Amino acid sequence: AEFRHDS
Amino acid sequence: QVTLKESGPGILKPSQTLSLTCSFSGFSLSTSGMGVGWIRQPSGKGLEWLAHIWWDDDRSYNPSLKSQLTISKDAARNQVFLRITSVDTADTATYYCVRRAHTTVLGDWFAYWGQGTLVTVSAAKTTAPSVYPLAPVCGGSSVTLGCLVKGYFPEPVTLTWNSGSLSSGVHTFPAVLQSGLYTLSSSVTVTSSTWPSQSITCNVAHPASSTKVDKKIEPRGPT
Amino acid sequence: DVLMTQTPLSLPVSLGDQASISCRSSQSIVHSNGNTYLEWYLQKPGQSPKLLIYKVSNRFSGVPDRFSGSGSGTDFTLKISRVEAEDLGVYYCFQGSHVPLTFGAGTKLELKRADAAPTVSIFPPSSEQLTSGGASVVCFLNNFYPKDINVKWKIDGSERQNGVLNSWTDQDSKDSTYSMSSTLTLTKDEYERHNSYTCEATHKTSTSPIVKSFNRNEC
Repeated sequence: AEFRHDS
Repeated sequence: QVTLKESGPGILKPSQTLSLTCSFSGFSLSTSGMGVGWIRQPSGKGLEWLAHIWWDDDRSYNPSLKSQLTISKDAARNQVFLRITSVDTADTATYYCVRRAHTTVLGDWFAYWGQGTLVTVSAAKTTAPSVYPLAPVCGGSSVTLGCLVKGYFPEPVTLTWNSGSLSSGVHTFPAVLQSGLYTLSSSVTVTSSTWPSQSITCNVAHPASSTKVDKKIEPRGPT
Repeated sequence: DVLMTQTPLSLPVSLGDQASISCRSSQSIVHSNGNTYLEWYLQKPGQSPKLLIYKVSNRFSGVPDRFSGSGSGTDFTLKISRVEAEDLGVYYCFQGSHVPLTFGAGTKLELKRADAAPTVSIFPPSSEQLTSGGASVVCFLNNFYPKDINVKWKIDGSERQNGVLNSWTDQDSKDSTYSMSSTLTLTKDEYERHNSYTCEATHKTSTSPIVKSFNRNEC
């Protein structure tokens, strides 16, 4: 899965 | 100012559990958007990401190492921890603690790195090296001599030529493993009129075994 | 895993030259939020990596404008417009969009200098080692350039592939050359059962190997 980043 | 400082056990044996600590200042892991994590690097090799832990307890792991890794924190004490079970020799590496945020404002990148803590995973016992003179074959403006330092643990050894007075024309090679012990060599090159007429000695120390050896290089002969 | 592939892995350059390193990802590094978390780091010996470029093409604070990053999706490039000695070291691209976070293998930016043939010296086992039951034969291949080199041991004329340990210096701070040490370790029994010992160096400065040998029985 994606690593955590806002937006 | 942001600082991160890793600590670990220094040396542990294969199959044991590695317990790393990261202590930081200049920021707080209770801040929304903040995270702190671990990356490692075996000597002479690349960088491998291990894990990251977020302000809100969301933990992210390298899936290949999931069975061995546990990341945790203590936000109040400005610490993060990494536990690696069942270490083996391939876990020998420098372990870096790094900050990374998940918001643009707090810095979504690895800008801040600790200086790293070296962890050596070995079963080896303290072992003094043998020191051997490398004299040229029987028999042209220059001559090359050497010193072989074989079978020691832990690192390091120090090696000079003539107590440091012979500095030019010296190459000391990085240590390498032969099975579980290290071996190192050094060469010195001088004009042919210097040796054997003038004394050349390799000075080798292995502090961990209190070894200090001065080995004069003697020319080979017919007997 | 998103594999980050850097080309070349070693890049010799002269001071003042332009340098360019390719980084390709096995899938797109564009995150769902629209950002591309492609970073470049430089690591110097004895030091932690330092951030140079983030989001493909933004310079980190204090990074000189001779550094730039470009590209999109899966295809990225780091460029240095005029290489300085301070830029020498190992460059890593990195993707932060997908778990696991992954770095490229590292590209070593090294200094060009004139070709130099290795000086090769061979050393029989010492009296001291022989007394203890071992027999190491050492070969130094010193002060050569370029760095690519191979060593081959022969015993009684035939290649000996086993029992060899090698060590390589980093590029020399003073003369920009490289050196290598190779050791063939035998038992004293094996050393005493054969006679001709040969170290052969292969390097671009010669079409044939440099050969150093000795005969045990004559030592």
